[PDB]
Amino acid sequence: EAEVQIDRLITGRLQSLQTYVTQQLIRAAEIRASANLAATKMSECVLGQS
Amino acid sequence: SSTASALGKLQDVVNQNAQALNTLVKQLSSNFGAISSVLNDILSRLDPPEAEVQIDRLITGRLQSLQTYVTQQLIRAAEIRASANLAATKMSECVLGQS
Amino acid sequence: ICGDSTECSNLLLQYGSFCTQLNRALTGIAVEQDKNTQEVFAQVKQIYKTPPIKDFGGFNFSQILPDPSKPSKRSFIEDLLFNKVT
Amino acid sequence: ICGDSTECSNLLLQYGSFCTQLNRALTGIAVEQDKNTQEVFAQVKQIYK
Amino acid sequence: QCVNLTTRTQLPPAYTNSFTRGVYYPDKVFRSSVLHSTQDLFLPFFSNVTWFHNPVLPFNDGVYFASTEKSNIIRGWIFGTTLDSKTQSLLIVNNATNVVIKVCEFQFCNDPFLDVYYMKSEFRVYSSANNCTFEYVSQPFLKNLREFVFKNIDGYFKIYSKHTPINLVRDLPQGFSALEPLVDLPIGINITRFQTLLALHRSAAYYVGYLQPRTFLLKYNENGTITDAVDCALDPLS
Amino acid sequence: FNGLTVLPPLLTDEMIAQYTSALLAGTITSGWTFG
Amino acid sequence: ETKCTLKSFTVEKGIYQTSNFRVQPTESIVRFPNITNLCPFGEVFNATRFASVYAWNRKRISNCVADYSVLYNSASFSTFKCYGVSPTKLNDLCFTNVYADSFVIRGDEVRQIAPGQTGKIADYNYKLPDDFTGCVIAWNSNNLDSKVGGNYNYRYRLFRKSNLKPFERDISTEIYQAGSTPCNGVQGFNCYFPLQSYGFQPTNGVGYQPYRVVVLSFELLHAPATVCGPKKSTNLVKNKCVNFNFNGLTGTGVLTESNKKFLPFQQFGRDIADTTDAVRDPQTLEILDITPCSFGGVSVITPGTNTSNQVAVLYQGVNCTEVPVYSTGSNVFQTRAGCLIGAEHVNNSYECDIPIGAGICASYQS
Amino acid sequence: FQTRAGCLIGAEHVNNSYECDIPIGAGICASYQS
Ligand SMILES: *[C@@H]1O[C@H](CO)[C@@H](O[C@@H]2O[C@H](CO)[C@@H](O)[C@H](O)[C@H]2NC(C)=O)[C@H](O)[C@H]1NC(C)=O
Ligand SMILES: *[C@@H]1O[C@H](CO)[C@@H](O[C@@H]2O[C@H](CO)[C@@H](O)[C@H](O)[C@H]2NC(C)=O)[C@H](O)[C@H]1NC(C)=O
Ligand SMILES: *[C@@H]1O[C@H](CO)[C@@H](O[C@@H]2O[C@H](CO)[C@@H](O)[C@H](O)[C@H]2NC(C)=O)[C@H](O)[C@H]1NC(C)=O
Ligand SMILES: *[C@@H]1O[C@H](CO)[C@@H](O[C@@H]2O[C@H](CO)[C@@H](O)[C@H](O)[C@H]2NC(C)=O)[C@H](O)[C@H]1NC(C)=O
Ligand SMILES: *[C@@H]1O[C@H](CO)[C@@H](O[C@@H]2O[C@H](CO)[C@@H](O)[C@H](O)[C@H]2NC(C)=O)[C@H](O)[C@H]1NC(C)=O
Ligand SMILES: *[C@@H]1O[C@H](CO)[C@@H](O)[C@H](O)[C@H]1NC(C)=O
Ligand SMILES: *[C@@H]1O[C@H](CO)[C@@H](O)[C@H](O)[C@H]1NC(C)=O
Ligand SMILES: *[C@@H]1O[C@H](CO)[C@@H](O)[C@H](O)[C@H]1NC(C)=O
Ligand SMILES: *[C@@H]1O[C@H](CO)[C@@H](O)[C@H](O)[C@H]1NC(C)=O
Ligand SMILES: *[C@@H]1O[C@H](CO)[C@@H](O)[C@H](O)[C@H]1NC(C)=O
Ligand SMILES: *[C@@H]1O[C@H](CO)[C@@H](O)[C@H](O)[C@H]1NC(C)=O
Ligand SMILES: *[C@@H]1O[C@H](CO)[C@@H](O)[C@H](O)[C@H]1NC(C)=O
Repeated sequence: EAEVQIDRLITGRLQSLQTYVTQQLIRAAEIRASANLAATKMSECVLGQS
Repeated sequence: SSTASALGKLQDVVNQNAQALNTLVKQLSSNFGAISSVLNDILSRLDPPEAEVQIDRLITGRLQSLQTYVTQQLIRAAEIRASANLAATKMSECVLGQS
Repeated sequence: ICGDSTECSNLLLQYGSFCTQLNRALTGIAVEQDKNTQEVFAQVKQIYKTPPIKDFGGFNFSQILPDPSKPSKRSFIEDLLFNKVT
Repeated sequence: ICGDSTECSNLLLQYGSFCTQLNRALTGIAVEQDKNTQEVFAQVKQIYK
Repeated sequence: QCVNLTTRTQLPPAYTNSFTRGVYYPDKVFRSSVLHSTQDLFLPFFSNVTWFHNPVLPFNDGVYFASTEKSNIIRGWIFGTTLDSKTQSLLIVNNATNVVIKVCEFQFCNDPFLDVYYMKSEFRVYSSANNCTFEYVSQPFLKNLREFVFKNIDGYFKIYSKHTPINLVRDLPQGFSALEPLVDLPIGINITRFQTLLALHRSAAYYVGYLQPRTFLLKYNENGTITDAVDCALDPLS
Repeated sequence: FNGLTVLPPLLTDEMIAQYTSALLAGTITSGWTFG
Repeated sequence: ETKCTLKSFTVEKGIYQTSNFRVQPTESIVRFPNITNLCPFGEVFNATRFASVYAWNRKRISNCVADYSVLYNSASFSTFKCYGVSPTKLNDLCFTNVYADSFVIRGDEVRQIAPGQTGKIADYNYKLPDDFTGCVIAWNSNNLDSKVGGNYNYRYRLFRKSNLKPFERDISTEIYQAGSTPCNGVQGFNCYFPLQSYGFQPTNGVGYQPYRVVVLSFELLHAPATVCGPKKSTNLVKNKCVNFNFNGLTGTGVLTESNKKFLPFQQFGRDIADTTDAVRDPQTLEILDITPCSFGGVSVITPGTNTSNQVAVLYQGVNCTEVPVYSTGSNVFQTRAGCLIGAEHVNNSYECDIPIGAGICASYQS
Repeated sequence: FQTRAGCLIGAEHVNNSYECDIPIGAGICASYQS
C-alpha cells in the first residue's frame, strides 16, 4: 500500500511543480521583453539625441 | 568562409526543435505505473476488466506529455514571432531607407 | 496515444474533446509561421532586375549579386551561409 | 518530491524523463537573466573617468 | 584417485592494472551508429587485478578470468561451496575433443589435477560422484589470450568468451574489444568459490577480477560492433 | 531549505555601478561622439 | 464532411482539414519455429507421490509444445486461477523457462499461495514474490494422500529465525532456541524441532484433508522462444501492408528484404526509441525489415458554398500511387506536399488565392 | 579556493584580471592557461 500512497503524493507534487515552472516561464518572457525595451532606450536616448 | 560558430542562433533553434521532438517520441517507452510499455502486449495477454485500467494509466501519462510539449511549442512560437517582427521592422527601416 | 487500437480509441473518446484544441494550436502555429515569413520578405510589389552592364562608379557588388550559372540562382554569400549551417 | 527516499526514487523512475526538462528550463531562465543584464548595461568598450 | 601434493607450489599475488578490458554485449538487440547508456554488472575501469605467476578464490558475484595461455595448458574450472559430495558442484572441462559440462555432488581432494602420459588419457580429478544434475557437450573452446566472463543471475550461468592473438610479452594489452555471449546454462547453483585446472605433465599465468554494478556508455559502429565505452563514475569528465 | 536554491548573479553591484559611472562620464565629457 | 466538422450549413472559401487517411492491412502471417514435440505434463501432474511442503519438488520444462486447453477444461482440479495471463490467451503465447513446482498442504492453507500474503506456509515454507507472474492449480487428494493408519510423512517447517525469501529452498533441520539458553541438541524447554508433522486421516473433515498444489511460472521476453502453444505457421509476403505475428511478437507494416549485417546471436535489431526495425524469421533466418504503412491528413479546397458546390481533395505527404470514394473522379496531380485530385494543372501563373504549399496553390475559374 | 558561490577545487587563484570566458559567478570566472 506504500506504493499507492506514494503514487498519489508523487502525482500531486509533480503537478504542482509543473504549474510553477509554466508560470515562471511566462514571467521570464515578460521580463525579457521589458529588458529589451530598456536596452533600446539606453542605446537611443543616452548615447544620442532622439 | 573560414571562422566557424558564426551562426549560433539558427543552429540553436534547430537543435531545440529536434530535441523537443526526440524527447516527445522517447516518452512513449515509459510504464507510467502499468505492467508494460507496449499496448499490444497488454491487449494480447490480459483480460479487459483491468487491462482497461492499464490503458487508462498509459492514456493519462501520454496525454500529459503531449500537453507539456504543446505548451512549450506555444511559448517558443511566441518568441519566434517577436523576433520576426523585429526583423521586419529592421528590414523596412534600414534597407528601404537611411536610419 | 492509441496507435491503431479500437479499445484505446473507445476509452479516449470519453475524455471529452481534448484533441481538437491540441490540433488547433499546432495549426495556428503553422499559419503564424507562414505569415511571419511572408510579411518579413514580401516587401515590394514588382521584381526588379539589374542592368546587363554593371559600372557602379567603382564599387564591386559581384559577391552579392546572384550568379546565373548556379541552378539555385543564389549568390556567393548565400551559398556559404547555406553550407555552413547543418 | 521524494526527500531522500530510495523507494520513492524507484517509483518516480518509471515516469520517464520529466525532471530533465524541468531542470533544463530553469537553467535556461538563469542564463537569460544574465544575458539581459549584460546586454542592457555593458555597452562601452572602455572605462572612462 | 588423488594424493596430497607435497610440492606446495607458490604463485606470488601480483597486482596490476585492469586498463580498459572486460566489456561484453549486454543483450541481443542489434544497433547501429548509436550511443546507448545502460546500467549493469561490469568490471570498473583502471581497477586493481590479481595476477598469479592454484588456491581457492571466492566467487563473489561475477568473475572476469583471463589467461594468456600458451599451448593450452589451462584445462577447466570448478565451482561450488565446499567442493565435496555434501553439496551440489559444477565442473567444466575442455579436453582434447568436445567440451564437458557436468553438475554433480563431486568429491574433491586437496589438489585435483588432470595429468597426461607420453594414447594421452588420464582422468583422476575427483574421487566420487553419486548424484548428478546436468550434462552438456559442445565445441571445444580452444601468444594467444582467452578472456571469459562468468555470471550467475536468476538461475542462468552466462559465459562470455573472446580469444585474441597477442604479441606483447607480459602486460595486458591496452586496447578495447567486446565479449560476445558464448554459452547460456539454464541451471541455478549457489556458488561461492571456484578453482582452476592445469595440464600437468605426468612423466602458469592467469588474471582474476571481480564485477560491480555500475553504468556504462557504449558506442555502436555501422556494423553493430561496440568500439568505445565510458564508465559513468570514474572521473568528473566521465 | 527543501531542495530550492538561489544562484547569485554573475555581475556584482560594484561592477554595475562602475558601468553606470563610465557611461555618465563619457556622456558628460565627450558628448554623443563616444557612442 | 466539411460541413459536419465546421458545424455550419455554409462554408467560406478556403482550405480545411477534415480527417486522416491510412492504409489498411490486407492479411495476416504467422512464423513459428520447427518444433512439434509434445510436452510432458501428466508425468508431473498424475505422479503417484509428491514431495513435502518444506521440500517441494521443482521441475523445469522446455523444448516442447504444450496445450493449456486440456488443463483448463478439466474439472478434476479444485482451484484453477492465474495471475498474469488470462487462461484463454495462454494457447496464444509462446514462453521460455517454464517452472512447475509441486507440493502438498492442508485445506486451510490454500489461501497462503498469493503475492503479499501473510500466514505460516506463505512465510515459513514457501514465499511467493510480489511481482509473480503465472498460474496456480490445486486439487483434493483425500482418497489417495490420506491413510486410515495416519499419514505422518507429510511435515512442514514451523520454527525459523526469520521469514523466507521468495523462491528460496530450506532443508536444514536444527534445534530451535526458543529461550535464552543453547539447546545443544536437547528438545526440552524452550527447544522445539523446526518440523511439525501432519495427522492426515480419512475420518477428518473439511479443512484438514490433504491437498495437492502445483504452480506454473513463466518469463516475458528474455530469450529466443522455445515453448509455444498449438499454432500453424504460414509463408512470407513481400511488399504488402499486413500484420505479422513473428514468434509471438505482433506488429503491422510492410516487410522488405534488408541488407543489414547482423551477428549470429541477435534476434531483432532496431534504431532508436524502442522502434523495432528488422527481425529474423525462425524458420528461414532471414534479415527482414519493417516499415510502417503510409498515412497522413486529408484536406479539402473549396471556393465557398456561396459560389459553387465542387471541391478538390488533397492527400498530404502520400505518393500518388495508392490513392483509394473519389479516386476516379478527375485528374491526378503530384505535388511536393502530396497528391491532389479534382483540379487541373495549368502553365499560367496568377496571384495566390488559396495557398496549398511548396510554392503552388489553386483558384476557381472549375 | 572559497568563493561567494561555493568551493572550487582544481583551479589556481591569481591576482591578475582578464576578460571573462567561462563564467563562474559573484564577479569571478576561470580560464585555461592548467
Ligand atoms: C569584383 O570582385 C570579384 C571577386 O570574386 C572579381 O572576380 C575575380 O576577378 C579576378 C580578376 O579577373 C579573377 O582572377 C578571379 O578569378 C575572379 N573571381 C571570381 C569568383 O570570379 C571581379 O573581377 C571584381 N569586379 C571587377 C569589375 O573587378
Ligand atoms: C574428451 O571428452 C569427451 C566427452 O565430451 C569424450 O568422449 C566420450 O568418450 C566415451 C568413450 O568412448 C564415450 O562413451 C562418450 O559417449 C563420449 N562422449 C561424447 C559426448 O561423445 C572423449 O573420449 C574425451 N577424450 C579423452 C579423454 O581423451
Ligand atoms: C562493416 O561492413 C562493411 C560492409 O560490409 C565493410 O565495408 C567493406 O567491407 C569489405 C569486406 O570486409 C571490404 O573489402 C571493403 O573495403 C569495405 N569497405 C570500406 C571499408 O569502405 C566494413 O569493412 C565492415 N567493418 C567496418 C569496421 O566497417
Ligand atoms: C491424468 O489422469 C486423468 C484421469 O484421472 C486424465 O483425465 C482423463 O483424460 C482423458 C483424456 O482422453 C479424458 O477422456 C477423461 O475424461 C479424463 N478423466 C478425468 C477424470 O479427468 C488426464 O488426462 C491425465 N493426465 C493429465 C491430467 O495430464
Ligand atoms: C512514388 O512511387 C513510385 C514507384 O516506386 C516512384 O517511382 C520510382 O522512382 C524511383 C526514383 O526516381 C525510380 O528508381 C523507380 O524506377 C521509380 N519507379 C516507377 C515504377 O516509376 C516515385 O518516385 C514515387 N513518388 C515520390 C514522390 O516519391
Ligand atoms: C594494487 O594494490 C597493491 C597493493 O595491494 C598496490 O601496491 C598497487 O599499487 C595497486 N595497483 C594500483 C594500480 O593502484
Ligand atoms: C550458499 O552457500 C553458502 C555457503 O557456501 C551459504 O552460506 C549460503 O546460505 C548459500 N545460499 C543459498 C541461497 O543457499
Ligand atoms: C544421493 O542420492 C541418494 C538417493 O536418494 C541419497 O541416498 C544420497 O544421500 C545422495 N547423496 C548425498 C551426498 O546426499
Ligand atoms: C524448417 O522446416 C522446413 C521444412 O522442412 C525447412 O525448409 C527449413 O529449413 C527448416 N528450418 C529450420 C531452421 O530447421
Ligand atoms: C455571394 O453572396 C452574395 C450575398 O448573398 C451574393 O450577392 C453573391 O451573388 C454571391 N456570390 C456568388 C458567386 O454566388
Ligand atoms: C503546358 O501544359 C500542358 C498540360 O496542360 C503540359 O503537357 C505542357 O508540358 C505544358 N507546357 C509548358 C511549356 O509548360
Ligand atoms: C598576489 O597574491 C598573493 C596570494 O594571496 C598575495 O599574497 C599578494 O599580496 C598578491 N599581490 C598583489 C600585488 O595583488
